[PDB]
Amino acid sequence: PLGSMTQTFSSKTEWRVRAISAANLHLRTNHIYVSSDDIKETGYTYILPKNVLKKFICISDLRAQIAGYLYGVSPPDNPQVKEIRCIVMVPQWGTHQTVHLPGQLPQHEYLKEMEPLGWIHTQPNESPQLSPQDVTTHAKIMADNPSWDGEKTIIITCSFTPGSCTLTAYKLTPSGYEWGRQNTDKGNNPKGYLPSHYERVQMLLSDRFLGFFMVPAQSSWNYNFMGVRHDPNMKYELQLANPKEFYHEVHRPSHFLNFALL
Amino acid sequence: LAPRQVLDLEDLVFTQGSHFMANKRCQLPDGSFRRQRKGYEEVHVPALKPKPFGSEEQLLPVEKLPKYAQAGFEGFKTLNRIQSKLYRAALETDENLLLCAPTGAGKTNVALMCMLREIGKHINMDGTINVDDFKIIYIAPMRSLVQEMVGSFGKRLATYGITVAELTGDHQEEISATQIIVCTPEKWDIITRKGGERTYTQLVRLIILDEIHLLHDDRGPVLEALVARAIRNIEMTQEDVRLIGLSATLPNYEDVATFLRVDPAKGLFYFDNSFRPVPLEQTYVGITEKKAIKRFQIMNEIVYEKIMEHAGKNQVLVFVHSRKETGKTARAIRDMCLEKDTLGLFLREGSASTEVLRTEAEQCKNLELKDLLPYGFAIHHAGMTRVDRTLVEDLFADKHIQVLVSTATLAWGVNLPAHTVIIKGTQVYSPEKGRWTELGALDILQMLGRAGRPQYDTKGEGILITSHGELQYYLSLLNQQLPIESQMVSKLPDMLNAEIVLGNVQNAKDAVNWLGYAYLYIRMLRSPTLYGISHDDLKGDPLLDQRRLDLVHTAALMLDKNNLVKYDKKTGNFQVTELGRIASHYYITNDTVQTYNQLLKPTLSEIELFRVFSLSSEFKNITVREEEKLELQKLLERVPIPVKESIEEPSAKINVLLQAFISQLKLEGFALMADMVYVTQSAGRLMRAIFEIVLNRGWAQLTDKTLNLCKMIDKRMWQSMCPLRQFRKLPEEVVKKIEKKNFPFERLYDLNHNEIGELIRMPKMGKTIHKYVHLFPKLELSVHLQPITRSTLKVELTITPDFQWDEKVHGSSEAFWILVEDVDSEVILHHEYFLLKAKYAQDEHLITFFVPVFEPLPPQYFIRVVSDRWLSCETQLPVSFRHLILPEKYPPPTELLDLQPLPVSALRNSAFESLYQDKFPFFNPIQTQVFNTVYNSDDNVFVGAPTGSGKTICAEFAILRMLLQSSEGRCVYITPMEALAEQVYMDWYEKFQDRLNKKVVLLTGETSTDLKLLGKGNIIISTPEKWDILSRRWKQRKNVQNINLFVVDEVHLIGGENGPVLEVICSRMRYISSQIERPIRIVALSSSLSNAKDVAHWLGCSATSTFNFHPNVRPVPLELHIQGFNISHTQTRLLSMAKPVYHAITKHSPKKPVIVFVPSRKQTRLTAIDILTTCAADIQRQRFLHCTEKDLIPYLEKLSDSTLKETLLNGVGYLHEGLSPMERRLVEQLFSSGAIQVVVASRSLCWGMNVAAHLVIIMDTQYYNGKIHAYVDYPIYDVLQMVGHANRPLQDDEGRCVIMCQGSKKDFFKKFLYEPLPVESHLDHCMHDHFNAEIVTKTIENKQDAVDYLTWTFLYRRMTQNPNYYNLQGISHRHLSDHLSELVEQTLSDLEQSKCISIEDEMDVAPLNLGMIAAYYYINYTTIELFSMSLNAKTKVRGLIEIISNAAEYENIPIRHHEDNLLRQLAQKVPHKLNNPKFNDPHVKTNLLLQAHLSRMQLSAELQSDTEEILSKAIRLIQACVDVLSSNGWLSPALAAMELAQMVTQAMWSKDSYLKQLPHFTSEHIKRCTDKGVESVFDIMEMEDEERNALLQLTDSQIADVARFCNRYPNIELSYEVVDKDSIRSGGPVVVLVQLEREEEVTGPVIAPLFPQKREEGWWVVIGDAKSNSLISIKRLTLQQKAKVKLDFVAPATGAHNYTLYFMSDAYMGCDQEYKFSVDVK
Ligand SMILES: CNc1ccccc1C(=O)O[C@H]1[C@@H](O)[C@H](n2cnc3c(N)ncnc32)O[C@@H]1COP(=O)(O)OP(=O)(O)OP(=O)(O)S
Ligand SMILES: [Mg+2]
Ligand SMILES: [Mg+2]
Repeated sequence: PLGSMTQTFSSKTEWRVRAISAANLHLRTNHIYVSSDDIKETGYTYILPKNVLKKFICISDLRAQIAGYLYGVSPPDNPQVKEIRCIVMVPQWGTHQTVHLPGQLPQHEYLKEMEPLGWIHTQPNESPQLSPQDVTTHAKIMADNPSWDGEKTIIITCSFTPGSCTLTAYKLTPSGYEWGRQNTDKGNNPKGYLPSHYERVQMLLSDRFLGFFMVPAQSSWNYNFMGVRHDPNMKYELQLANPKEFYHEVHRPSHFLNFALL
Repeated sequence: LAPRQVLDLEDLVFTQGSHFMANKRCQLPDGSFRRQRKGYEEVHVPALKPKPFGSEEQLLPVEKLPKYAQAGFEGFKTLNRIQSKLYRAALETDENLLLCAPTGAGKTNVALMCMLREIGKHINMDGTINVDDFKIIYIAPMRSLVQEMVGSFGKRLATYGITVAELTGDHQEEISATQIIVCTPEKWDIITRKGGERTYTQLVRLIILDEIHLLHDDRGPVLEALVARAIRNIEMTQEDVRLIGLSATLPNYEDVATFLRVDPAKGLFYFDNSFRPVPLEQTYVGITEKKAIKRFQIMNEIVYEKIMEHAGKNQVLVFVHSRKETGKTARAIRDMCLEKDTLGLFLREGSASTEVLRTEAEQCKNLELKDLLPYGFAIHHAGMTRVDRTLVEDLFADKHIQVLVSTATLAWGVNLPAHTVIIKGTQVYSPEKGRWTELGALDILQMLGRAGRPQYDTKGEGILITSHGELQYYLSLLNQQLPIESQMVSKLPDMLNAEIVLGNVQNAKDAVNWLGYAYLYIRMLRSPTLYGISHDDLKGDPLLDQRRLDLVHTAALMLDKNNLVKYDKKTGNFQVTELGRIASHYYITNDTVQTYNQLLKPTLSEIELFRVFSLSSEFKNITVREEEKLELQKLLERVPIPVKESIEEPSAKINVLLQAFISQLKLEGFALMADMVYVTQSAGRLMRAIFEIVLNRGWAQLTDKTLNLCKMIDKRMWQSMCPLRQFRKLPEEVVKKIEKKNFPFERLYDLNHNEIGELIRMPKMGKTIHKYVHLFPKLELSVHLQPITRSTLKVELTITPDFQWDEKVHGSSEAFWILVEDVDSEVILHHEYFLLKAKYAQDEHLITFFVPVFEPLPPQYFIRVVSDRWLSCETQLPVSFRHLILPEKYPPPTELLDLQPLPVSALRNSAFESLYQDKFPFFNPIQTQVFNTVYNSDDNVFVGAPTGSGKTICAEFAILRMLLQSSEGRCVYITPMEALAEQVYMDWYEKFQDRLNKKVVLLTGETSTDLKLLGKGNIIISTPEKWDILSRRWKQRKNVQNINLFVVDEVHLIGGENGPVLEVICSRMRYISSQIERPIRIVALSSSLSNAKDVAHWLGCSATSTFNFHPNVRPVPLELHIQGFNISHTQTRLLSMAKPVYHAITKHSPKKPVIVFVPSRKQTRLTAIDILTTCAADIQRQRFLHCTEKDLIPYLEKLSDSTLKETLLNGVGYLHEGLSPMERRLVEQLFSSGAIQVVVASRSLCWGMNVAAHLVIIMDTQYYNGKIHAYVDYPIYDVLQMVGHANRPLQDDEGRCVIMCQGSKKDFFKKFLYEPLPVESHLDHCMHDHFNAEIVTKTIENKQDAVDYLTWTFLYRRMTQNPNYYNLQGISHRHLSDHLSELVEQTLSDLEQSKCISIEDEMDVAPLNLGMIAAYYYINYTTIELFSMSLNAKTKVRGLIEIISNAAEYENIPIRHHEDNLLRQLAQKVPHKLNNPKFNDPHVKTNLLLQAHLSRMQLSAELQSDTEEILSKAIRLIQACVDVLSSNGWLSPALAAMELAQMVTQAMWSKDSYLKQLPHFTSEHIKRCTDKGVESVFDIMEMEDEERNALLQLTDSQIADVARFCNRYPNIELSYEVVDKDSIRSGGPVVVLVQLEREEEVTGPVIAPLFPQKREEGWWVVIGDAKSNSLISIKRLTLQQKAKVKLDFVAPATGAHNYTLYFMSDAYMGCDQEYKFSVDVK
């Protein structure tokens, strides 16, 4: 009836479409918005410098989440304000739902006189609620690291809203910290997850000061093409340098060596 | 020139290029016959008869040639007919030549004869030649041909010492030490396109254009560009260059001759095809079959039938058009033969050449060749190895190979003729055209020129096969009937831009002039209808003026639309751009750079970068063929860099082809492989152009991406590949899995040699990989941050190489890029090129640059040093600002009080008021404020005010107060520049000595001549070091502490180069004032200082006495404009300022005088002419001549410069170092008179120029340093001085000055010209020579004293206000001591190692003899240390001259190698030879300049002023060794040095006369008087007056000059006695008394006209016997009428010794007396 062998399949890798899409991320850095109305006034006010935030958007991907650790201090006379001074990129991989950081926290001389303020991460879709997995990730970090106090550390989400980027920031609750430790359900709606597990914090973008980045000494930060070489127990040290974009050549050496291989 | 049309250039283009056929018909020689066979038509042309001469034609034997040229014809008995008719025009005239002959006639030797005539013009007496004077360019069309010429010409001229080389310099020494450059037209085009202050084109005396009929090819316009550029540059410079054209015999050769400026009656030589070496029987086969595959085998049928007609009888050379068809056809017509059993004709005889053809096809190792070589056949192409190709031609030359299939490469680069030549098809794939096209005309003529061995064959047989429709073309080409036309209308925009970038074409009329030199223009005049010009139009325009301007107008618009040029349609002017320069310098078409300018953005992807490259117009003809889309789509699915565009687009194909080439993928499509070669061989310069664009724009991320892509294209590998494979000799099988073990490459540095073996699981590759890991280039970085202000940061970057050098992988150099990036790695704050030379591969390198900072101190900056060549070779240094201590903000200035102008009457002194009352009525506001503190006080005062604020008068206020207080008070005035001291001297000598009858002096630099003037003068003017010499002896000199007033001018120069000396002397005057009880008044003057309070406290001036004014209170207001300029290439940027210089004159001062400062002397005259032609094009000529026509010739025609006369006649002068002092004075007078409005002064003259202007223009702020061969920024102190000249108080309401700078230097000048200047100390880097002087004078006796001495310095005050600048990390008191003690510890440790000082018990220091000599004569401790090593007991004049030369004092004044040979040939002009001298040292440079001055050799203009600087330090160094030799007890060497003192003074030798020092003395008077034998100077003072015109009588005054010299010739009476000759013991008190007497009084100083400084008589009294070579006692004295000397020695035990008394001078020769003792020991 039908003559088969009619048409031949042609491989169309999906990472190419995202690589082309990642090259236009710089346009979103001119229109970055912060969730405003809040409930307000109270906690610490976290001030994020624009230069590292724009760089954090440029090195990311539209669907695979990336994360960086927050470090900073307070102004000399104003303890209720937290200026974010450094973002640390560590070996990581992620999905559309979460990221996978190692167990070890950043440890370096430059950061020892700064206090950790939490972590910032991207996500594809703007959401009204903090991710239940973000609550689990933040709580499991607090359980293993007493330097992360629940009243001092936050979770900044950089949502990809069409032609823009929206920043909302949350902190954990004692109820949220307690449930996040026990949670072994990665599903998008586990049992026990409630809106009572977090609150919003006030966040301000500033041009008055500049932050800086810290990246792995050897290595790099993006392991989304080398997930085998990523392990939760992996160790790493840092250097004072700016990070490479997501699809930089050093993050996907197999694409360059397997193409050259005959 | 206004009503014109815009043309369509592409409609004027000959599309077929070289295949264009201008002749409508073709006439064939007698005996031709066309034959119609089935499928194809044959055309036969019989061989031509070399019709037997006629008139005189003797073959010229090389014995008759000029003798110097016979060595180039060694191995040749007699020239052929072509060379013999050309040899006199070639060897005996400089006429431009054009020689057309069939290929093989011997045109190469005719060019060799012109090359020999050029070589003969520079043959020196030595036998060798002068490599400097000349350079020869041989332009060959093919790269393969260029290489053969390098060997041939190199061997023929090897006996001359001539070097011939091809491209070795594009990749950068390139061209120098290379007298004959062989190159392609394109290569010479790009080399001469980036014309800097070069060392190439000006040395070019001869250009040979071989195969100049290339003009008809698409590459032809390159030859038109070369000739036009050379010929037009001839008339601009009026320096001749000889052009030689060698062409085939084709029509329009007379137009070619007009194009080369060849006189047709002298240099035109045309020889038809009858002059072929062997006659040629031509056969042309034209196929009518149009279907592809039947025509394919028809072609394969005609080749076989033709091969069979020569099998066995003749070798046959078959040409095809690929590296693949060479073996494919050679097999296609081998097997066809076996099919018919038709090889008994080739081989098949058991011949003596059958086994050799076999037996060499086993040591063959070529698979395809060994398949074919045994059975007669063979192939040859570039893909085969060198010995493989040399194999096939060694057999073919010995007549062993019968069938050889090759391509065009063999025809060009090898001399391999065959009896029969077959051209199988004339179609070749062109990737540039993107299609198949016909063969070029040059390839056809070269291949068929190989037919017929010029010795064997009575005839050659050339067979050409092609399509029937191209028969008429190839008959036209090979039978002298294909005319040569110009293909230049296509390339016109790109070539016009190349002349705009060079500066040769600055407007439309320059372009019309330039176009008139093009071969297109000559062809347009002769055959206008071929070039779209009606004869109706040609006479409405006889010389095609309107037509050329239309072409230029059309071309200029295209350049303007693409942003290469700014075209001003009204004036027709052209403005150069950076984009236009990059297009010219990188050989990029103008459409491509427009695409780059449109799409390049700093946020660019690697995806878009590859896409932008694929859109370059060089690939405009590339298309995606349907038969290629499958292989292309298979790659698009796997490429590492994604491609957005569809495979339908040709840009996607170009993109994939580039990615495949980097990954080293081999493709299948024949077009794809050739298309890949074309895109990638263009990717080099294309991507290198993109790199220079984004680098000079500061785009950090894109610069890193483009520079990497450049290296990935060159190395053919991605970053992910392990960088070890960049070593080609390293096995490609170990790297295999070193990549696959996923671990960083930086880990192998920290491992041994057998750990790498187990980590990779290959212990056999132990040390081999460890070897290359540490051969990979690697640099370690360190910084010392030095804050200047709170907004400007100075950085000293130390680069330490951390890799072992190897020439076989690194070469002679290794280049890097230094990049300074901001916080976000987004903006390049600063960048520069860094070159690690092999000779310094193990030394640390220091780099300094400025960087802006702002005050919420950024987290950090980054300093990357990436390689220019190596992939994955980079070191980034984070520059943290966490612990950076910024200096404090400078305090507000002292307000300028609104006081009423103070009249000159306030001095209240008639004689004092008499010095100013004429010049001006009232003092300026700045002189008014300080008046009471200076004139009515003794407090130390600091006056800081801008240049031109009248600070010279306030210093005079303190001088006049000193004259009131004491009658014989002494003032010492210090100014940092000698040029300033000479002008201050001229002013103050007239005001204080002429009018008020005091004594004003100017220090010489001669110690003893100076010392008198301090006791003689009331105002001593001196430079810092000329007062350091004097004040060092202040505890022994009373004329140093008696000083009432010490005034130091321009004290802000303590931060400059020679600042540390200015810091020591004033610090000494403050310490001297401490020891005596009467303070010495100190007045400090400076330009506006930000840290003025530091200088005041350091100089002990109270707050109310410190006047810190800022630039805003300058008396005459200063309007400062700072124009930025984008171009990073200096010569192009200087061009971009030419018209802005003129436009700034008309805008800011069209009426009042203007000074223009330019970087170099050559630029002075260039811009002076540039201003004039712009004024003439403004039809405002002679606007700058406010004087007249004739009142000026009483000033003109007094100069040697011809251009200086023309410039002044139009109102513009210029000043530079090369003009004689009389010319500079006269140009200044015309400028100050208002006669001339503009003067162009060099940067070197900004300190010694006594003229001012209303407007000053600083054209650029850099200058080239000849030593380090790099551009250096103007010191900020020189810029302040230049701006100071824009100030005329009683002439102009304001002052204006425009500073044209590079864009990067703009904000720097804004921060340090509008704000006051911060100054620092650098005494910590110049501590040794001063510490040694204090050890000698016992001011420092221990290490605690050294710390105490430093507390008196400006350095001590600054290292607590700005600690990081001096590498302090805290202003603690202990951080100060540890810093001061460490400086003290090393400085004294260096001195004692040099044996200058002695240290006892880690604490006490005491001077040694070496240190006492270095301090006494002001010599570097490093110099006097090397003197003791070199000098010994047997040194005379030739060793003294040797080691005095290589001293640290002479080192840093440049070495120019436009004189590498004069000094090589002056070494061949000296009495004393050198041992293995190499003429690369600024020290051996002086050694021969010293020998030249003693030889009285006039060398060059300002080489002489260079030896004036060598002579100013020679006497002090000679006396130093005199001290060294005598201290060691050596007699013979000391007296030889004591006579070179008088040798270097009178410029004579010991071999020479004594009467050589009398004035006006003729040359040969040394033998003159030998007939009488009277050579004494003695004589010539005592003869009788009517003949005491002894021998010679010269004028009424030239004897009165001999009279004054004889009257001040030293006539000294010597009385000597040994006190108590009868009471001497064996080692007791001994005393000898010598008494001197001047039979005279004294008539001023020594008479030495050949010596700059005026010296005074020095004398040595010497004792010691010459038998033992022992000096026992020596003393120095100055005579002056009568004096006695005493020598105390020690008796040498017992005996009867007899010593010898020497009395020697240091100035005159011929007075060294000699008496011998009368002793008696007991
Ligand atoms: C040698 N002569 C000249 C030759 C060519 C062109 C100009 C002059 C010239 O004469 O002009 C000088 C000065 O003679 C004069 N001047 C001073 N006081 C003045 C007053 N109260 N009214 C009016 N004019 C006054 O104004 C210029 C400031 O020159 P200076 O004194 O050198 O200013 P500086 O601060 O730069 O001193 P300095 O240590 O750099 S040399
Ligand atoms: Mg030739
Ligand atoms: Mg001054």
